[PDB]
Amino acid sequence: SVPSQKTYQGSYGFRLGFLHSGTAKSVTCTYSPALNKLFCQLAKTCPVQLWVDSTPPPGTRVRAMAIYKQSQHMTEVVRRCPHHERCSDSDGLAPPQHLIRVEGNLRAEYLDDRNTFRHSVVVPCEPPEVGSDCTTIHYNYMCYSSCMGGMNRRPILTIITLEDSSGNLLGRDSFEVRVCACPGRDRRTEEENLRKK
Ligand SMILES: CCCOc1cc(C(=O)O)c(O)c(I)c1-n1cccc1
Ligand SMILES: [Zn+2]
Repeated sequence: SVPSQKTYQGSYGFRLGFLHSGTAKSVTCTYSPALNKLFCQLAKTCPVQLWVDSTPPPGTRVRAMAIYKQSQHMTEVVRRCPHHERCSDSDGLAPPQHLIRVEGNLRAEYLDDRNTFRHSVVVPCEPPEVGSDCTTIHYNYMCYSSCMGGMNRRPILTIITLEDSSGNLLGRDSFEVRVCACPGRDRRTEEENLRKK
């Protein structure tokens, strides 16, 4: 099986937002709207905004899951490579096999699906802080796209789903991710490739 990636705002008008970090050599996380693609360094903070048009009910949650973007790999579970799963960099909550972690939220829950074996991380929805119009989740990606025996240079998508208390779908959005040493340079390169095409 393969999780759906269809964008779905749903009844609450759910969608993602990203900061405008630029493409300087020093940038650690940067989002390309033209590519719908996040470029980030290993284990660095990736701020992802959640936006809604109306308030979802108490108990609504936000889940993140990675899948391979290419159809011929979509049924393979995205996991950390044989090196990183053994490097003992745990935060005490994320299983060492999980690619995606949530940073700084003790209510994050990590799921190994008993039927699909896919990994995901889910947090309770919290309303924006006073003076803010959206809520931000801080994600970390714990392997490079190039890691041998893991992603092995294959592109991935992150699927973000808004779910009710039973796990039923309320909204969905997604973005491609490249985890790399120089996200600013790679974003510039890929945007230029797109322009040349
Ligand atoms: C279910 C708890 C409340 O959830 C929200 C409420 C509001 C609001 O304006 O009332 C909001 O703007 C957002 I963004 C969320 N939200 C947090 C994560 C996903 C959606
Ligand atoms: Zn790795």
